Amino acid sequence: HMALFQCDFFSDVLGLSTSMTVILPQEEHPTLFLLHGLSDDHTIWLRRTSIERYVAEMGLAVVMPAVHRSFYTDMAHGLQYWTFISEELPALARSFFPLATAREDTFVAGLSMGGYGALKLGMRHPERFAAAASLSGALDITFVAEQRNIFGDLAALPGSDHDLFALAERMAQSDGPVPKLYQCCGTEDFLYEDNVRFRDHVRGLGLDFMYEESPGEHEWGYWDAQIQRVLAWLPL
Amino acid sequence: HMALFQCDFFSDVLGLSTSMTVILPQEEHPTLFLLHGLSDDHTIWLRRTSIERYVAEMGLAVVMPAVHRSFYTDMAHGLQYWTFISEELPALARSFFPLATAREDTFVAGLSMGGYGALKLGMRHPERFAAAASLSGALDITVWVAEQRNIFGDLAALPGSDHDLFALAERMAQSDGPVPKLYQCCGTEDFLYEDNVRFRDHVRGLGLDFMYEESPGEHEWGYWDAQIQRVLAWLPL
Amino acid sequence: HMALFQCDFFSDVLGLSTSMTVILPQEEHPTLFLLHGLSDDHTIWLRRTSIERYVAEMGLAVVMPAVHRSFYTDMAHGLQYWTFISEELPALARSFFPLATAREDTFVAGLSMGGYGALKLGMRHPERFAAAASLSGALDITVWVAEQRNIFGDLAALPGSDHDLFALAERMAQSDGPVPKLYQCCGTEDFLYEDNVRFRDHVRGLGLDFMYEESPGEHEWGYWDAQIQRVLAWLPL
Amino acid sequence: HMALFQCDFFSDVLGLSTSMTVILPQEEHPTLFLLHGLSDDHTIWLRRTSIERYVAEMGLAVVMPAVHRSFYTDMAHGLQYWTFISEELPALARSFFPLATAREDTFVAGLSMGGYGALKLGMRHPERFAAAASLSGALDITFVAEQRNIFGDLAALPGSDHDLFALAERMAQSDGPVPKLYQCCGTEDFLYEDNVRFRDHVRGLGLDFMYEESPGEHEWGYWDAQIQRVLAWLPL
Repeated sequence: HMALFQCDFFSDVLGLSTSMTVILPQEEHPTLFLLHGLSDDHTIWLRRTSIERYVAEMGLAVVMPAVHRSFYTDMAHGLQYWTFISEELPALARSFFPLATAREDTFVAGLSMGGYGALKLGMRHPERFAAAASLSGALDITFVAEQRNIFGDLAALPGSDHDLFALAERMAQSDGPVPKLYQCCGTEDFLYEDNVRFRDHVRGLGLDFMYEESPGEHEWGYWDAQIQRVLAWLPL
Repeated sequence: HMALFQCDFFSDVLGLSTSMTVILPQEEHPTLFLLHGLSDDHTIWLRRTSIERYVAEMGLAVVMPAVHRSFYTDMAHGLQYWTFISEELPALARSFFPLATAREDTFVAGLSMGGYGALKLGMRHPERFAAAASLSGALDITVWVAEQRNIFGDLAALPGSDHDLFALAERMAQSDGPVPKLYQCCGTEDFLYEDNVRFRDHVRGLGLDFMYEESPGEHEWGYWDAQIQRVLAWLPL
Repeated sequence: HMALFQCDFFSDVLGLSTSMTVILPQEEHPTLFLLHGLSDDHTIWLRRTSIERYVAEMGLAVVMPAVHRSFYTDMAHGLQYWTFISEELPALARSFFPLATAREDTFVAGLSMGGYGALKLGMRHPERFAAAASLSGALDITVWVAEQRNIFGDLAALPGSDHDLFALAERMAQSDGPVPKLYQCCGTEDFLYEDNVRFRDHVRGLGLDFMYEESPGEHEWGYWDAQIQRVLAWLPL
Repeated sequence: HMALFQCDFFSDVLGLSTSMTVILPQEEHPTLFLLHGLSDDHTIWLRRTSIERYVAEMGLAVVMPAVHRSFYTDMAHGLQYWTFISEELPALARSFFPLATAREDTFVAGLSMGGYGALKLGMRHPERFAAAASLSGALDITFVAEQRNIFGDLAALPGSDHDLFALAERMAQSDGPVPKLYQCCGTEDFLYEDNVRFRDHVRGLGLDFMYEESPGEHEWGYWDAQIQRVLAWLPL
């Protein structure tokens, strides 16, 4: 059985009462941090997929937080959602629940915006994640007012620590352990062309990298199917 | 977009504070009452299937209540879960939410125990349901024995009783009044498969029109996640 | 009995899936929109007070939404939380639940940030609210500085603007149209006490009829739990 | 800050998916198991009192489970709610959350039916609880169909292991550590006379026992006030 937790807690980093959904195996569980997309909250994975069922025999906890429309970024005009997602949230989840801390037992995945977030986490903090997966990700954040609120000076984005293309090259230069990477996209997604460009870039860097594509749009039926393939791929 | 409601309310019939999950289309919606199985609560359909996504374009509300381990029965030793499910619960849902009341806009479906409950509702109150569907249903109800006695009372009196779907089907076969659209499915490896085949053969021999489907499967949520999509397409919506 | 609803719904104005808590009397209910403070969400009123009990005999619904750290403002750098709170949210609540629309049956109240929001609603839309109440409100809005800029834009342009409750009060004092019942309270040890005294003196000098109350207290929920009972008794219900 | 958890989990003892509400201090917390009354569920304490606020500075976790209309009893015709509340539930809560196991850090309290339940737990398992409190308790369960479903043969109740009057005498004969006991009741409660009888009985047994009464009915305003006094009395 999986136990389901709707958690209403305080974030000191955000200065905000907020929520997350956690599923735990019932008797230091390896943990998948599962990130939502643009306009989503912490409830969408549970509602629009059968994620709880898919993990049921894996001995795997899943943590599903909320980051509003932040692109997992410490916003130029907004709250500190990167510091939240990369530092405070995992700490809070580990303080509440019997979750692993070891890199080998820690994974991250997300769709769209959360695919960007997952790869950013894996590549900025390779020492914290064994695997990072993007589903139909917004993988090129280079460039309107909302984007400026998130990133600030848009012209400063290429080559920055926000730029997954540059982050991938930096991670590939590490000599320490780095996460395995997974990327998928539906071939009719508006983000498909960005995905192809990222794939062609990241696959030449000597990384442990898996790409998949098939018919699909920016749509939950596609992610319900694909998340099962991500789960099978996790180095659990 | 569908709006999701976790509802904590009081049941006068049960004398108990309890809960249900409701999903509503966002702008008198036709409503599917979607019943849980044995050991489940009002959260299982949302958790183990993508039901909210499956209904998203249908203009269909879904009401998922809890009845504990009652088999949708006014228990001989327990609470009045049949009066709750058949009378109070739909009234409460309609009082809270912009839900239809008309027979033509009212449907019920369930797995296991809830498949029994759905067909019981459809055959006891055919005037209230346009359609009733059972998925891997516990369709023959004739520590575990003690629990059955708590639910049904004298077990020897069950055959032919108003609890017995086989008897209810005989009533329906002779009815001149409204008969709901009726659906039955089961996985061929389910422990309840034999009971399902016996119920199917019974209703078919009576002339009672059912859509019957079977395919490989056990008593598990992968099968119901797939099958509920077929039930949704089949609803006379 | 009151029924409790945790509602997860989509806001088109915000472009965001979000949540609210609603309590409904169990059988077009008059409705109190009850606003949270700075750093709070839609759950705090239920958790830190006995609001559900306090309204239980009033035939009054309560809607408790979330606006993050927005000060109920269409942010210069952020989302449109004023259009959300003043337009979309009441519409959504009324679409989901059997809530009144009439001015005479519509009230708003809030603490801190939400007291500012309540009085902003009452004074910008006096035709929509029979009453507006502020509890320990942040009634003068003229890292923290950067956040204020994200909310309000050019801070130097705030005095006299449509964000400025002092200016809105001047409009109301000259209005021939409907004016809501208005309430203001604050604990005498609250950091916001001085701002509250300045707002009180301003509106009193204008002739704008407020019930004003003060007593020992800080910016904390014990005080609001006590004071919300007085606000409830004061509502023109 | 307190973090709030709505927990939907499976009970093997009950054979049932069920729920509880838990509040945790935010950074082995001592834990108060806080029991609901007749017709209540696991949500009523949070809704009708300010319990979360009252415990906010205490370093105290609160666990609020659901037992339906069972009187915290392994029912003669029903489910095993005593085995659930006394064995499975605390184990599950301790498996999910960072809660203490030590007797010295474990307390129980409840209103009505849950006051009966709390004292039954304290007196049947003195080795597990440092303190047990009843608020407007249904403290005399001696004797309709529902009562028979709960207790079975009603004539067998006097002197039984269901009978708090007898349990109190048995606990007072223990030589090992036993919980401090608290009892209160509103003077206009229908249960007042039963409470006076229990008080007069239990206060002559050499126990650590505190009684309080004041005007009140079987009503949440009274319990909102009284639970604060219980919290101050806990040997925390």
